[PDB]
Amino acid sequence: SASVIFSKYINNNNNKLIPFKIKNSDLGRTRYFPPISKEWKNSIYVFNHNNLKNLPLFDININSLIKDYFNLQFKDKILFKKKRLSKVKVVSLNKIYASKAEIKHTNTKAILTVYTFNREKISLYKKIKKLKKSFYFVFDKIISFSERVILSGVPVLPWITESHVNIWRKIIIASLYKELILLRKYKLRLDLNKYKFEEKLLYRLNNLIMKYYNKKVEFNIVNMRSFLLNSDILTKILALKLKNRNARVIKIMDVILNKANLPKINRVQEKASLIKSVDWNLLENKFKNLNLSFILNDASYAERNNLSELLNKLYYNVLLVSQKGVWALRSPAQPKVSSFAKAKKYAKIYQIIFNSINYKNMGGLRLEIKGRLTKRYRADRSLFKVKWKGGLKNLDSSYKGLSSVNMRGYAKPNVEYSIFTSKRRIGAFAVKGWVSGK
Amino acid sequence: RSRFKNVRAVEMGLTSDAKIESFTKKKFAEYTEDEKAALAHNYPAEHMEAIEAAEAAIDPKDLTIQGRLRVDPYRMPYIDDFSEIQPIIDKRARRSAPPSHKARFMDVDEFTQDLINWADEIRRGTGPTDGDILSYILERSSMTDNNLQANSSLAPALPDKVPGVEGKYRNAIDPAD
Amino acid sequence: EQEVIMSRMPRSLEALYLQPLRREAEYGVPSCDLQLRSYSIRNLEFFCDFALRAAYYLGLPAFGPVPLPRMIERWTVPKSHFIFKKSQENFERVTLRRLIQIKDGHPETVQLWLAFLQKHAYYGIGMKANVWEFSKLGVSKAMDESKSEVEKLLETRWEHLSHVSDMKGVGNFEDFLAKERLRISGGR
Amino acid sequence: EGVPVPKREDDAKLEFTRPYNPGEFLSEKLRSDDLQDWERERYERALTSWEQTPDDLKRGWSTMIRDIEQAAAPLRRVVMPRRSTFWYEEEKDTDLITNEDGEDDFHENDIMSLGHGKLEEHREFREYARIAVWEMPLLSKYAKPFVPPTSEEVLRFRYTTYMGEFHPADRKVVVEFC
Amino acid sequence: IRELQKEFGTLGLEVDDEVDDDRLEHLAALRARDKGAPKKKRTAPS
Amino acid sequence: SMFRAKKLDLGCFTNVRVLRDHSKRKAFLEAEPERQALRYVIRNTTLPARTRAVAQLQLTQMHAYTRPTQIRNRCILGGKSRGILRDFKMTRYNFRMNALMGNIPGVKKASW
Amino acid sequence: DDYDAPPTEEEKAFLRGLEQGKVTEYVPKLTPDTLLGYGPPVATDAALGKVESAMRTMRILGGGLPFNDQSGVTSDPTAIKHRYVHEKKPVFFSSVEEKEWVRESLDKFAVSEGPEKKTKQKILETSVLGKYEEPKYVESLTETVKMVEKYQGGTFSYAPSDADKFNKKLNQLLAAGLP
RNA sequence: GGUUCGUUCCAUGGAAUUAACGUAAACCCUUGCUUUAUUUGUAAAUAUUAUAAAGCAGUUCACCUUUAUAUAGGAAAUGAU
Ligand SMILES: [K+]
Ligand SMILES: [K+]
Ligand SMILES: [Mg+2]
Ligand SMILES: [Mg+2]
Ligand SMILES: [Mg+2]
Repeated sequence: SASVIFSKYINNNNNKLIPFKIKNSDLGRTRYFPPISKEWKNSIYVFNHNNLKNLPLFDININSLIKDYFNLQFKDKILFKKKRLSKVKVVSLNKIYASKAEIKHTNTKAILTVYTFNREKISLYKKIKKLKKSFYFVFDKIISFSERVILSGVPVLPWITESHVNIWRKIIIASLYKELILLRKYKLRLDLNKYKFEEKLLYRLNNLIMKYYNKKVEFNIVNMRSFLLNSDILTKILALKLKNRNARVIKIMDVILNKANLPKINRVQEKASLIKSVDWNLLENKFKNLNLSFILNDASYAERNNLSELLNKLYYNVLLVSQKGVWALRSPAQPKVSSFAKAKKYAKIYQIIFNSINYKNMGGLRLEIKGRLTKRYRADRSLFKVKWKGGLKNLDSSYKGLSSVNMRGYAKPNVEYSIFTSKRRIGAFAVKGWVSGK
Repeated sequence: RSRFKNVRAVEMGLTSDAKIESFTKKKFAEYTEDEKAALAHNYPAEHMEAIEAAEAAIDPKDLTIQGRLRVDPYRMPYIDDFSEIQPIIDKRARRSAPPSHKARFMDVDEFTQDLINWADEIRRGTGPTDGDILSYILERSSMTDNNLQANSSLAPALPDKVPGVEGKYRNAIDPAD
Repeated sequence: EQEVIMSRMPRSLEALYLQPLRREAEYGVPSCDLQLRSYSIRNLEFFCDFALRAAYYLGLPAFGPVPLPRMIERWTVPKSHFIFKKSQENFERVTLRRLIQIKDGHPETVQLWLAFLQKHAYYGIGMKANVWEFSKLGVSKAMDESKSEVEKLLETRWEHLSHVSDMKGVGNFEDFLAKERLRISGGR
Repeated sequence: EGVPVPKREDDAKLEFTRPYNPGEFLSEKLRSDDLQDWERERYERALTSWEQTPDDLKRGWSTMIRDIEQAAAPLRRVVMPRRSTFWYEEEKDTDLITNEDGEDDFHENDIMSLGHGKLEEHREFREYARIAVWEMPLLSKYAKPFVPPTSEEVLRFRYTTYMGEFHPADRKVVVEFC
Repeated sequence: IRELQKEFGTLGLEVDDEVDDDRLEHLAALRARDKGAPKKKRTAPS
Repeated sequence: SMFRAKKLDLGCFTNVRVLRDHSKRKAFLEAEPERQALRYVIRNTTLPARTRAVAQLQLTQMHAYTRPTQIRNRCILGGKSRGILRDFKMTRYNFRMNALMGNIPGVKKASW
Repeated sequence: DDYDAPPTEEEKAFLRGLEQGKVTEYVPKLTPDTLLGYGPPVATDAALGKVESAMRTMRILGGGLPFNDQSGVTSDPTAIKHRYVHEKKPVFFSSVEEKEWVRESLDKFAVSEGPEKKTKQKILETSVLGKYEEPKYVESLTETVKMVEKYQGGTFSYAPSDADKFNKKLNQLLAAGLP
């Protein structure tokens, strides 16, 4: 028989049956749910709150640790750069600009996101690319010209040991020392800039950051094309520019705004509202009875029983070649992939994903500078300049009337705000920056 | 007693149990011997073991009594096998080997030997071509790791013309200025 | 060398576009109570469907997701760091949670389910599971007889730990775990 | 100790101060200043091979190194910063100074940071859809069916887990019998 | 940062401590105008 | 002074009183079982009158840092002790500025 | 004459493969072994739950880091060598590949192949078998020491070391209050 | 000059055309309704309290009145809701 206590959990069965009701009311489309990691820097929930009270402080320790990690550079004695002695503090802008980190926590690991603007590669890649292609073609001849002379007798082999290769390599270096250094100077500087985003060096930083969270940290460094698509990177570039005593404040702001291109827009259609009307193309209104039994039981069309056929008429299938009704598969070490992965064309897929993403295009920009920014070394009144281009409004809600999801209860989902604090020789000043997405 | 309601099953005419089976064999029929063989010839062995086990787990009788359409905001907006890892829309793959903590940057001597070894590697198929010198500045390692192609943590880039962004911007600054 | 017209896509791929199927429990005795928590809903509402799918393949009849009462902690702080107290503002921290209850599930199969969710856990979600299991009397004997059975399953897993001969840094073994578990959990 | 002083004793000594040819290079090496006896024969035999070469080949080498010298000419040229420059306004590293033309233009190949959050959120959906289509079906091969408890199963223990977390309440065990 | 300079200092990499480098530059400026700290007295007042 | 570690072990905002309260938390951690025994003997009315009077005198000679009532939570960003929220280890103001910026997870501006 | 030719279509096509990526493979693999280490450390009758509570005991000795067999095989050899040599404490490797990476990265650094016998029994004793010390029942109230053990043995708040500091002071007071 | 809760809207001016912020919209709670989920909440139950994710809803329709014919407003327990 069965246990008595086992029966004491069967009688308590008052479950409510799933009714499979049919919808008789038209449904609208759901709001645009912005990403979750953009609300709070740490997307975390821990049951023991003792692993949650120090994150606001670690955010400052990790940020300063990532900032100094992307600023790493070779020692001038390693590349033979002949450092020019100057006690003055250098202000270099051609480097990697990183933003504030965003961490996705789990009970197993943490994914750290940071948007970088690599300005050091924009100059290094072009500089090394100027080296004529003949350099590599002419060098290849020295390898053949030196083997027929040094590694040969009368004008790899079995009677050629490695001891002679050593002396054969120094002869080439003895004549091409001043040239191999130039190439090596730019080759290492480019590779260092490349490894900072690879595991060759990111595994060392993880060991440092792993000591704060006690979990392996995976990186998601994103590369930015223009430094205006992130307020964190924007407010720092403008700050480093203003630190110079002779910096023209009002002029440095105009050169940055001039670089912020806004898309062409129709001020009428942009501000025009939306009329509430039922969208019969939505998958919720198309089939008011989502049960496959009714949908497939020859409701309107006949012989559409195959569930695959029903889905092909609703979603864009990539496996199909004609785009509808045909999945003809050929019938009778290399990478383990399907025999049609190359035939698949992700042309309309990209157009579906990126069209379902809001706040892509830049449509607003506001810069604020405040503090002691005079030129002379005396007690003078504070300064405050303001420049803007575009609007920081949420068009989808302020004009169209659509419902939006504000972040943290008050903040708009399309604006990014960041502040940077620095100091001149006379006092402190801050740089506030806003950036909105259309 | 059951967990669902039969209200949606009696309308279509599936009161009898035998009539419910005719709805599955006619609409949720399993793969034929030919389709199975043809389907196993395109996918590798590991990808096929997941399909043979799915058709045995998901029985067709469930799809008829409770099979519903997905209309939640988390469903995928398109159909795809998800067999491979795509360039842009998928997370970057990690199929490389771990680095060497004992390896350091190459000096003038080691740098030449690596450059010479590269001149021979390309001279084994004149001189280096555009595809070779370009694969030397961006893919050739500069450390003593035996030309290790580490796995990068850099997120995949976006298309050369992002849909929804292209076709709306005009360069304010003219290069002629 | 011929083209076979496939009649449909694999059921594994079609089921991804249908509501997560659910097995039917014959008895209805709860075998697990998974409570998911998060400060957002889009990650919690998604992982809930992902979990119900894994329970279907394992043969576990899941019930949920049940929306439990959200927890709201409130704080009212002054907007100023000084005298200006006549102006304050309210803050909060809403904790949205769900409950997936499994019934008539094998104890071991329930653990493979909980093991699968921890490996592929979604960021920003917390989990707490209560596992129920029936057992006979004389637990002391059972837990001793099952020593050789567990000693075999650990034969290939002992390779994880490694230490110098006669580890002296641990000292009193039982006291080490007690005071090291506090350091790992931060006080408790 | 005391007031800190600068550290100017930092400099890398170049091996070769001027371009040496195979002849002159081996001569200075074969000068017998610091080298092993048995190794001095290798350089010796090497110098004999070079001097034996015809003058024409020696001429080609001399002109060859001068072709590379001209090939690396545009790479060591000190580019002059633009008049109204933005990035090199105070850049003291002449290596990174470039023309600056079209370095800030937008090629419509990037979205804002707020868009990258919704894009990465899709890459994660596919990662889970790839798991629900290829890895989940394999869970059924190791699943076991539920069997009702027998007459001897009188106890009902409870164990609470936190799924990879250390919580002080994960040590309690609740039992209930009839 | 000191433990970051020692982790990557073995590879020949260098990074400036903008925080400490600023503290040292300010102390040097004070001495330039004779505003630095006095000599630490290490004996009772007498 | 004898409890102040000769090597600073604080990673948060350091202060004169922050370092003074951190030295009191470590002194009590080492003396809680010993201090809990004296408090147990003073209240045990079954022990001899002399045992309770001895345990009562030893508890008075304990250093102030050993007393748990001396411990007072402080802000790890500003070092203050007034208006500290236990759930965040910060003053009410620091909690606001970090909550609005999104540094404190889960916190949200309340409106209802 | 300072002109930089625009990137050619061949160069652009090459940069895409690096930045955007290439079509790599993906081999589905899911076995109880791939899940072993992530399970719930529950003291159930099923051996799967007990084998997980013995692994959780090895992660506590190894430092307390979670079980991560999917985030690389790197580590800090300098800190693992000190903990393994100068501190003489165990080390936990989530995978054999992470163990071989520490070997080839340190100059002649050897690690033991599994723990010792005495360490395997200490793990199974309390984590799996759960052999405790039943707190005896004290009848008379004048038994101070016997009554203190009763309480100390019935709560995980008092660790074996904390119970020593308590008993040391207690015995000192009882003996100092006698004729 | 009208109108509007409102630099709201309409008309007009021998000078206007426009951009940003506030405003408005939207947001959170609350209200009616639909679908979803039924445990730890619910007597039962064919699902109706509660819990909480999404969607819809208003001054919308009807009635009365209405300037320059351009923009609208009124009625408030005995029209609907
Ligand atoms: K119940
Ligand atoms: K309701
Ligand atoms: Mg003075
Ligand atoms: Mg007007
Ligand atoms: Mg408003």
